[PDB]
Amino acid sequence: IPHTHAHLVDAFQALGIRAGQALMLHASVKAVGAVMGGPNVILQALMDALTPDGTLMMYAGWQDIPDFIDSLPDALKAVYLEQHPPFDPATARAVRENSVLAEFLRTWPCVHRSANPEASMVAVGRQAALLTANHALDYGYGVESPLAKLVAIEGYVLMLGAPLDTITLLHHAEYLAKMRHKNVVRYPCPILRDGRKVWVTVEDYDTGDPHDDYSFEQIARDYVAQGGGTRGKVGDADAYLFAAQDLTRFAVQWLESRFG
Amino acid sequence: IPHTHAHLVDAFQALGIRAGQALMLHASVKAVGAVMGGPNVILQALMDALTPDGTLMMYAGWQDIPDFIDSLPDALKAVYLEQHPPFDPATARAVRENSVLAEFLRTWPCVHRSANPEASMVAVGRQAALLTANHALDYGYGVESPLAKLVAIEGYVLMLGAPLDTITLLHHAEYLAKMRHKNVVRYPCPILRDGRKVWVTVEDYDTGDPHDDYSFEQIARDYVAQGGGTRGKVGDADAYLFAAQDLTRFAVQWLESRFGD
Amino acid sequence: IPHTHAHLVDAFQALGIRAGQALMLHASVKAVGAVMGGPNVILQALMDALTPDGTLMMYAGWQDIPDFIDSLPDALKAVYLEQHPPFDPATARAVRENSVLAEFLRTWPCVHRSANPEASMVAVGRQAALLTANHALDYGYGVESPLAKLVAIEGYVLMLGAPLDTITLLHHAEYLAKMRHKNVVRYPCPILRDGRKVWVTVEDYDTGDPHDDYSFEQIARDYVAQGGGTRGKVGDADAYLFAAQDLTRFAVQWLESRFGD
Amino acid sequence: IPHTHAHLVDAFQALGIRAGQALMLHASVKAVGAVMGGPNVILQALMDALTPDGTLMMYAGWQDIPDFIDSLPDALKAVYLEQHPPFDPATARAVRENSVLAEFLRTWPCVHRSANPEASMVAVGRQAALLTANHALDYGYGVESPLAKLVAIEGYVLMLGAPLDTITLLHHAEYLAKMRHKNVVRYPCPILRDGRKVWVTVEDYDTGDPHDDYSFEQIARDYVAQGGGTRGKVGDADAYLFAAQDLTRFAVQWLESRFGD
Ligand SMILES: CC(C)(COP(=O)(O)OP(=O)(O)OC[C@H]1O[C@@H](n2cnc3c(N)ncnc32)[C@H](O)[C@@H]1OP(=O)(O)O)[C@@H](O)C(=O)NCCC(=O)NCCS
Ligand SMILES: CC(C)(COP(=O)(O)OP(=O)(O)OC[C@H]1O[C@@H](n2cnc3c(N)ncnc32)[C@H](O)[C@@H]1OP(=O)(O)O)[C@@H](O)C(=O)NCCC(=O)NCCS
Ligand SMILES: CC(C)(COP(=O)(O)OP(=O)(O)OC[C@H]1O[C@@H](n2cnc3c(N)ncnc32)[C@H](O)[C@@H]1OP(=O)(O)O)[C@@H](O)C(=O)NCCC(=O)NCCS
Ligand SMILES: CC(C)(COP(=O)(O)OP(=O)(O)OC[C@H]1O[C@@H](n2cnc3c(N)ncnc32)[C@H](O)[C@@H]1OP(=O)(O)O)[C@@H](O)C(=O)NCCC(=O)NCCS
Ligand SMILES: CN[C@@H]1[C@@H](O)[C@@H](O[C@@H]2[C@@H](O)[C@H](O[C@H]3O[C@H]([C@@H](C)NC)CC[C@H]3N)[C@@H](N)C[C@H]2N)OC[C@]1(C)O
Ligand SMILES: CN[C@@H]1[C@@H](O)[C@@H](O[C@@H]2[C@@H](O)[C@H](O[C@H]3O[C@H]([C@@H](C)NC)CC[C@H]3N)[C@@H](N)C[C@H]2N)OC[C@]1(C)O
Ligand SMILES: CN[C@@H]1[C@@H](O)[C@@H](O[C@@H]2[C@@H](O)[C@H](O[C@H]3O[C@H]([C@@H](C)NC)CC[C@H]3N)[C@@H](N)C[C@H]2N)OC[C@]1(C)O
Ligand SMILES: CN[C@@H]1[C@@H](O)[C@@H](O[C@@H]2[C@@H](O)[C@H](O[C@H]3O[C@H]([C@@H](C)NC)CC[C@H]3N)[C@@H](N)C[C@H]2N)OC[C@]1(C)O
Repeated sequence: IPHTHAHLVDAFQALGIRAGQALMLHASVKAVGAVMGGPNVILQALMDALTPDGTLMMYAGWQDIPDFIDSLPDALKAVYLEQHPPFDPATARAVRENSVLAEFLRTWPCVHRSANPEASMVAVGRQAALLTANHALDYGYGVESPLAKLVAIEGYVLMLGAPLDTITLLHHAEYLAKMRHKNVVRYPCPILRDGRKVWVTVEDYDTGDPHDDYSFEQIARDYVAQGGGTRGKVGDADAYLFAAQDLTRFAVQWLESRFG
Repeated sequence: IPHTHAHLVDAFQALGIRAGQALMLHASVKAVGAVMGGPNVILQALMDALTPDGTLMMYAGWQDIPDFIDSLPDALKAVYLEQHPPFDPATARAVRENSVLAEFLRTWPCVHRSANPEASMVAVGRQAALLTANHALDYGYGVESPLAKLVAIEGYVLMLGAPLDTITLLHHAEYLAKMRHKNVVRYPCPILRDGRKVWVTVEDYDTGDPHDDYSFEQIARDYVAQGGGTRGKVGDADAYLFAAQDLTRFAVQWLESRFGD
Repeated sequence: IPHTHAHLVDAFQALGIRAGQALMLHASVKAVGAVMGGPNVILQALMDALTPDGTLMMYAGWQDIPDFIDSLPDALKAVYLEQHPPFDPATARAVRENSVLAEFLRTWPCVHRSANPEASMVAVGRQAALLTANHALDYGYGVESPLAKLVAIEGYVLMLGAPLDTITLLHHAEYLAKMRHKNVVRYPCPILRDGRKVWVTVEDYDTGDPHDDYSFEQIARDYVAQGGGTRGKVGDADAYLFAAQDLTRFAVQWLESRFGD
Repeated sequence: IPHTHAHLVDAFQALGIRAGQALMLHASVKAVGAVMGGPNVILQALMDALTPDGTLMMYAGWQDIPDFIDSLPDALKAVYLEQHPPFDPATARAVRENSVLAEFLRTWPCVHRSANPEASMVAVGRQAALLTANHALDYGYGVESPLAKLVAIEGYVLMLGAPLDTITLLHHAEYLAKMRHKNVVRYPCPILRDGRKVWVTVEDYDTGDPHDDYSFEQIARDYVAQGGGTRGKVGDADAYLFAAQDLTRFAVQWLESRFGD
């Protein structure tokens, strides 16, 4: 029997999902196993556990972001500058490796989407506009980000069969932590400004590689080992539920003690 | 018989105030009528309806801002440049005509205050720091303002016995609207920079008069007439509750249809 | 006896016109008096004094720009939107009040014309393409204007029997000057885009009236009184020759000292 | 015994330097040998050969540009962002490796300086304002640069005992050439905006290393070998005089023939 909407709602509640929470989801559809109605039901069951007074957010990004054009031959780069479409939040597809669930949520009714193309977040619920508002283009995991706001309202992160290395919130901890050196990247990106395409330069800390000798899975496993978070099964998937404030505090101290 | 805290909470909730909302208040204490405990209880009852997870914001400004000194004779202007105190957010009193409630909220525990002297906003609650942060000195009702942020996080405006022409949010609608004519002003203002008094020039759209043949009362009454917002009684006061996003959208379209491209 | 080409060249050189200069001209044909060969000879004599390594520029504008249509009733405005021709730089006639000499220069061999319809400049000579390039539609007397470039390359302004209140360069001084009050306008204009007529909205500082209590004649006469420029006769005309950089610097200071920060 | 002004003027003239030319100089003071009056006389002799109708330009840059701060520990970078002064064209010292002569010319009477900090050019003479005007911050050796204008006005480049690898004009040829790949750099820089320090991001082609398997000395040697330019002695220094137009054309074709796509 495929997992039902009711059984998923109940499993989310048993894990500790409560009405009114703000929750960021990382997921693997395959890890959950067959669901009666497909991945829509995962999202709807989670929303139902949160109720309309809660909020569900996912990292969408932009699957087709042309941030690599400086590596191309000059003639090809010029074609990209002329012909590549800009980031349009109405149509820009979510990064496939962020789970199809992120693309499902991006196209959900009443969804709100943040403006930073590379770091774009999507959310549905009471605080969806708040979480996604005024997402700065530079340092998209920093102070002016949905991650900062998730911490401020004491939200949560749910890992639903997703590897612990994929906790996007830890990029916000990297931003906050006083470390000896962080790598800064500057890359071009087309956006919409006054309804017209404009290429801008985006500045950020490197999010493709760590700034020192560490991994996100290492931080998260250390957090779990010292009693952090709650663990349970949802469908066939191993699930972890973390408080964003405590995990961020732990991760900053973890990074500063080792690399500060 | 003075209105009680409990009855004000009930009246706010009946109007549509809910836990977690971000709310900008315009008020008249006299319109509410006698409250048991005074105007403090109006603020506390509203904060209780919003809960600590909600936010209450008011326009404080600066009662003593010397933005008029260019109109004075040179000798008097010289004294102002030498002797007028700078905007200190810890002490700068709220504009009296913004209601004594704005000054009451400005001095409330855990308050946050925005840095733009003329346009300074004060807020208490979960999003108080967010709303008041990085308030640019130029164009204080524009893109880098608490009003823009209130719209972005889909907050609300509550008129508590206040006239409809006192909706400060409509100055943000003026900023957004593409209009045939706008007045731009530059005026001096003393501020604190690294703990020292410095005189800077602030540039803004004129907020002392409309940019064309309209009034804020016209826009607000037209909004209400077409079903915008909710109306109800709080104490003795007529109250209006507006969604900031919907009101701003309406006002921008209202201005652009009459004076736009 | 009409003034000859040779005598006009000599008069221009005596005034201080030199080979290689970039020169913006304001003129009255009547003030110069009868010229042997007509106004063509005024332009050719000036170009000869400048040599091909110099540049001559005039403000052409567009005599038929329909920037007033927002004031019309909707039915009449609709006809203008459908039927009024767009700004075509090949055919758009210069503003008649800018002197027929501006229209003469607009249709001169090897002329370059800037793209801003209301503020369009025409130029012939070594720096004609440079001066007229990339003239932005918004703020046509501002940073992206031929007037800004004339200042930047330290060109000159020649008043050839033209009243001192017609110095278009002073609109660039207004743009630069930090003043207590500025009027910003938006107006419609049809242009060519990919060979098709398109209506756009242009934003600019108001150039129909000053932004404060001053006149262009007032500024220029003050400049002359303190030793600015050189004066002389060209034909029958009173002539003034100003350095664009020094006049702009003076005018910005003049405006800011009276209406500035 | 030390070289005199009169002999240096003649030596420059013998090379082909003529009245009215626009000339960019690269130099080694040591290569010229002892001059009666010091390096000032090198500059003055060159200006005299060019006459006041000519123009002399050098690449000054900024000796203290902090374009390296991303390589520093984060705590040190924060100090630079707070404490490092901005590029002030009045005081920013020329890059020492650009010759002390560039710093001498930067502080010469009637000098003009372009606004791009890393690529800043200084010039004295009739077209000094033109050459240094509107120098874009991004792609400072490209279309909106003093090198583009030097080509447009048919200027010249003089190597005065300077290595052929130091021909800055060839960075403009790199910009123009359709090459298979060019390296783009983006770096921070403090500048002045409204009299205040502001950190901006500057984008440019890498000028610290070639974009492919070539050197500027290689290009220049090939140019000389096929008859380009003139060569002679000025003091003790080997000198080369190149036409900017022809050298740029040659260098673009050279780069596209070997490294184009
Ligand atoms: C990479 C990762 C997503 C892969 O997990 P996955 O379960 O294999 O992939 P998804 O979650 O996208 O689900 C894919 C399945 O959805 C199924 N599915 C059901 N209905 C579908 C529909 N209408 N359309 C598309 N797919 C559908 C498909 O069967 C698909 O499997 P298939 O394409 O192999 O046939 C996962 O390991 C992971 O890392 N998740 C966390 C990702 C994250 O949050 N990253 C943040 C940035 S580090
Ligand atoms: C102008 C306006 C404030 C006048 O309304 P009001 O009720 O008369 O004035 P206030 O709201 O400031 O309340 C004043 C009353 O508070 C009472 N009060 C109670 N406790 C008080 C205390 N400790 N200290 C001072 N006053 C106190 C006083 O009785 C005072 O009345 P009084 O001074 O005449 O004796 C109102 O009409 C209005 O426009 N409100 C909206 C204002 C706004 O938000 N403007 C935004 C910019 S357009
Ligand atoms: C308004 C102003 C141009 C009037 O001066 P003016 O000498 O009477 O007018 P013009 O310079 O255009 O010369 C007109 C004369 O050129 C003569 N002319 C000679 N050949 C001509 C020809 N082929 N075609 C048309 N006119 C010719 C005509 O006699 C004509 O006079 P007329 O039409 O009355 O018969 C002058 O006072 C002025 O202000 N000049 C500065 C304008 C300016 O630069 N403004 C900038 C924007 S503020
Ligand atoms: C690097 C290079 C400048 C070195 O040449 P150089 O002759 O040794 O150095 P300079 O031209 O700066 O002249 C320095 C000499 O000026 C002399 N001098 C005379 N008066 C002087 C004065 N008031 N102040 C300072 N130096 C003075 C000094 O003797 C000094 O030598 P010293 O400091 O060792 O005692 C030269 O090889 C070169 O490359 N020139 C071209 C540079 C260029 O244009 N680069 C463009 C960017 S690639
Ligand atoms: C497409 N351009 C990407 C850019 O978007 C950027 O995306 C990173 C993205 O690469 C990064 O994912 C990394 O982390 C994932 C997880 C296993 N942590 C190691 C797997 C993919 C791996 N690249 C995300 N955690 C954060 C996201 N901002 O990374 C650098 C880049 C290659 O230029
Ligand atoms: C007593 N008659 C009042 C009338 O004065 C009226 O005055 C205030 C009026 O005083 C107030 O104006 C102030 O605000 C203007 C602007 C500069 N605020 C930033 C400039 C004038 C300044 N006095 C308006 N913003 C709001 C308006 N309601 O209020 C209602 C009323 C009952 O009609
Ligand atoms: C008021 N005195 C008149 C006047 O018409 C005057 O004409 C023009 C005057 O007409 C002209 O203004 C016209 O042009 C303005 C607009 C077309 N751009 C500036 C709007 C007002 C309009 N009258 C001014 N820019 C310059 C002025 N010299 O000439 C002197 C005179 C004939 O005595
Ligand atoms: C201070 N930052 C510099 C930057 O300004 C920039 O400097 C280059 C500079 O590196 C380059 O000069 C190099 O080539 C010359 C070499 C061939 N000597 C004969 C002079 C010394 C050497 N620095 C100049 N031709 C152009 C100049 N823009 O690039 C390198 C850099 C390290 O990022």
